[PDB]
Amino acid sequence: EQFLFSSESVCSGHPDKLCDQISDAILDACLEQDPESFVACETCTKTGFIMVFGEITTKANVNYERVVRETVKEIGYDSEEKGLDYKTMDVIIKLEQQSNQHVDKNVEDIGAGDQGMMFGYATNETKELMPLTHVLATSITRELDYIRMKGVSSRVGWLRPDGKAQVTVEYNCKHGVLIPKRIHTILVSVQHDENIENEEIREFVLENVIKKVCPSDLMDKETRILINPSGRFTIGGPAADAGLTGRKIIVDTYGGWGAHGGGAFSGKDATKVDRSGAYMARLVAKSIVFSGLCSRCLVQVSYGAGIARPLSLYINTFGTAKDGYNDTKLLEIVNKVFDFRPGILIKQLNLKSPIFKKTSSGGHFGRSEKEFLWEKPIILQ
Amino acid sequence: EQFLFSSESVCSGHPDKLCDQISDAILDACLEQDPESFVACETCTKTGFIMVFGEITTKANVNYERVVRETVKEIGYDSEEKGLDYKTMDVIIKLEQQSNQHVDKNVEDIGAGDQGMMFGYATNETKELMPLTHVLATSITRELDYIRMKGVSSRVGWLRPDGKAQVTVEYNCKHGVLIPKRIHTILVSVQHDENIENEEIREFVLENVIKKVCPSDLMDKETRILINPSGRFTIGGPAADAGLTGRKIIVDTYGGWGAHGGGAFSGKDATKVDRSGAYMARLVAKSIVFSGLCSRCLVQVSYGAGIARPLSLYINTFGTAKDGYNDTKLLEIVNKVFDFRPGILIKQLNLKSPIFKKTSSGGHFGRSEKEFLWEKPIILQ
Ligand SMILES: Nc1ncnc2c1ncn2[C@@H]1O[C@H](C[S@+](CC[C@@H](N)C(=O)O)Cc2ccccc2[N+](=O)[O-])[C@@H](O)[C@H]1O
Ligand SMILES: Nc1ncnc2c1ncn2[C@@H]1O[C@H](C[S@+](CC[C@@H](N)C(=O)O)Cc2ccccc2[N+](=O)[O-])[C@@H](O)[C@H]1O
Ligand SMILES: [Mg+2]
Ligand SMILES: [Mg+2]
Repeated sequence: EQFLFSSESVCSGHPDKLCDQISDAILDACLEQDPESFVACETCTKTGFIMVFGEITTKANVNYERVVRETVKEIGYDSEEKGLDYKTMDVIIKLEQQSNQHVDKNVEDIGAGDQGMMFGYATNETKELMPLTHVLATSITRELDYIRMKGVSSRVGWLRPDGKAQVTVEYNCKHGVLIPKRIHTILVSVQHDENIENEEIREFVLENVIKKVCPSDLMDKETRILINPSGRFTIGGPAADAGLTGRKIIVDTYGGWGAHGGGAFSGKDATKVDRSGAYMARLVAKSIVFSGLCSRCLVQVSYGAGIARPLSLYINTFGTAKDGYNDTKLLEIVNKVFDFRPGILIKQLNLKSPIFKKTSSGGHFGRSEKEFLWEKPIILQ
Repeated sequence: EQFLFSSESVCSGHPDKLCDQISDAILDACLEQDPESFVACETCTKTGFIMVFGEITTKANVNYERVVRETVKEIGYDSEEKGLDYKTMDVIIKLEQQSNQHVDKNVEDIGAGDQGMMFGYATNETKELMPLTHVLATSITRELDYIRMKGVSSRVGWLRPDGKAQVTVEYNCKHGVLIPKRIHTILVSVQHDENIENEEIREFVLENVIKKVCPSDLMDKETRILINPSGRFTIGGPAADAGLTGRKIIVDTYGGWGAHGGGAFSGKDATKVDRSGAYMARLVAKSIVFSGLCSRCLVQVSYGAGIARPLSLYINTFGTAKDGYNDTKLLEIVNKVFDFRPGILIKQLNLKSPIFKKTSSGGHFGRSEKEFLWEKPIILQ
C-alpha cells in the first residue's frame, strides 16, 4: 500500500502567475483607497504587451498602467531578452463598470454574487497542514524567487524570472492517514542568462534550493533529481508562452489533493464567493485537523446567486475521524461555529483589507502571514 | 451516511466557454489542413472585442478572424444588446510562432512537452460512468443550448446565449460506493430578452428542460427549484463579464469530483500532455470501472519536460476494488495494457484529427460521440 503522487509549482515570473499578481496588485490599489470596491480584474500577456480587462466599481483613483508597470518591474521583467520589458511593453486597459444587474439589507442578508462551489482541504502531513508534495514544490519556487528578487548578491545574477518545479513523494496509507515515506523525484526548470551553462545551474539549485528546503531524512541516493532536463531555458516569460489570470488554480490551492470548484482567486474582491468561500472552507478544514478530530479533511460549500445561506455544505474526513466523531457530527459542529453567509464571511476574515497581493504567488494556503486569518485555526470539540 | 454535493455547468454563450470554443475552432482549422500543427491558442473577451493570442506553428493557411466571427455567430451573439455582436466586434490576432527550446527519434521516444500532472476519474453512478451531479448540470446547459441554437422556433426566440446551472444531489456512501438518493436543489440562471417575464421563464425551463433531463424518480416535492433567483438576466455575455480560455476546467472535467492537475484543454493540440494525458487518464479510469474491477477510480499521471515515460502513475479505487484486486495489482495491470508515452498516446487516441471543437462545450468526458476514443472502454482483468 505504497504509492507515488506529484504536485507542482511555478515561479513568480511564470506568465500566468505574472497575470495573477498584476490582477491582485490592482485589487489592492482599489481597496487601499476604497474598501467597498467591486473588482473583477483579469490580466493577459504575450510578447510585448499586457492587457487588464474586466469590471471595477470603485471610488479609488488608481493609475492602473502605473500599477502594471511597477508590478512587472518588481518581478524582474526589465528587458526584451528576458521575455518582457516593463519600460517598453504596451499596457492596454479595458476596464468598465460592473453590470447593473433596492430593499434595505443587514450584513446577514447579503446574497452570494454568483452560484458555485468551493472546497477546503487540510492534512496533518506537514506543520502547515498541507500536502507534502505541494509544500515542497511551492518551497522550491518560493526560494528561487526570494534569492533572485530580494537576495544579496550576484550569487544569482544569471537567474531569470520564469520557472517551474514538480515534486513526487512516495507515500504509505495506514487507515486513511497519509504518511510520506520518501521524496521520489524532484524536477526543477529555471530560466537563465546565455552565459551560464546547465552544469553550474544544477549545482546551484541542488545545494542552495533543493537541499535547503527539502528535509534530508526524506531524500536518499535513489531520489531522482532533474534540473532543466529539456535543455536550455534562456527564452521565457510572455515572449515564449502566453499568460492569463486564473490559469494556476491548482498551484494556488492543494497541488492535486483535495478538490476544486473551478473559480480563480486573483483579481477578485471578497464579495466573489469563489475566493471568500474557498478561504472560509480552508479555515474550517484546517480547524478540524488542528483540533485533532481527524487527520485529513475536505469541505465543500456551494452557493446560489442572490442567496445568503449556502445551498449546501459537505465534510469528508476520509475515514480518519477520531473515536466518537463522524462526518455527520462534524457537520453539525461546523454549523454551530462557522457562518458561510458571504457578508459574515467577509467581516470575519477581514477581507476588505488590501492584503491580496501577497497571496498571488506562493499559494493561498499553508501560509504563515499574520494577515491571513483563514490559516489561524479554531479549536473545535 | 448521507451528504449533499453540487456540481455546475455553463451555457455555450458563457463568456469563458465562448473563449474555449473559439480556441478549439482555431485548433481544428489548423489540424484540418496540417495534422502536425502545434497550437496553443488563447482567447479573451470583454465588451466589443475578442482577442486571440498565443503560439501556433503550422503550414495551415487559416483566416483567424473569419473563424472567430463564424464561431461567435453560431453561438448566437448577433447584437450588442445580447452582450456581443459578431458583425461589429473587433477581433484582434496576436499569434506567434512556438518558442525554439536535435537527434532522430521514434514515436516511443518523443518527450513530454512540459511537466505537469493529469487526473482521470470514473464512477458507476451513471451510464456515462460520470458523477450524477455533473451529468445533470451539464444536461441542463446542453439542452438549453440545443433548444436555442439547433431547434429554434419563436417558441424560444426569447432565450439569449449566456446562462449557468447547478445541481445538488443527496447521496448515500457505502464502502466508497456512491448511491444517489434524490436531487436536492436545481438552480438555473438563463439570459433572456427584455419582453419576457421571469414567471414564463420558470415554467418553460421547468417543463422543457429540467423535467426533460432529470430522472423523475430522483425528484420529489421537496426538491428545491431555483430559476433566475437573483433577478432579471437581460445583460450578459462579454458585456457583463470578461471571458478567457481555460477558466472552466472543472466544468470541462468532473464537477468537483475526482481531482485536477490544473491544465486547460481548449486551444491546445495533443502534444500538450495537459490535454492528451487527461484524456488517456479518463480512458484508464473508465476501463477499470467498466470492467467491473471497482465502482469508482482516480488515476494520476505526471510528466517531466523532455521526458517520454511518465515520472509517476497512481490509481485509487476508494476501497471499492473487487475481490482479488487492489490498487497495487491494478497499477500493474494498467502498466501492462496502457502506454502513457505522449507519441503513443496521440496515435492510440487519434488526437491529430480535427475533433476538438465538439469537446469545448458540454464537458470533455462522459460523451458518446464516436470520435472520442477516450470514452470507449477496454475490458481489463
Ligand atoms: N526552455 C524551457 N525549458 C523548460 N521549461 C520551459 C522552457 N520554456 C518555457 N518553459 C516553461 O513552460 C511553461 C509552459 S510552455 C507551454 C507551451 C506552449 N505555450 C507552446 O506553444 O507549446 C511549455 C514548455 C516546457 C518546456 C520547454 C519548452 C516549453 N515551451 O517552449 O513552450 C512556460 O510558461 C515556462 O514556465
Ligand atoms: N443577471 C444575471 N443573473 C444571473 N447570472 C448572471 C447574470 N448576469 C451574468 N450572470 C452569469 O454570471 C457569470 C459570472 S458574473 C461574474 C462577476 C464579475 N465579473 C463581477 O464583476 O462581479 C456574476 C453574476 C452572477 C449573477 C448575477 C449577476 C452577475 N454579474 O452581473 O456579475 C456571468 O458570466 C454569467 O454567466
Ligand atoms: Mg499557462
Ligand atoms: Mg469567469
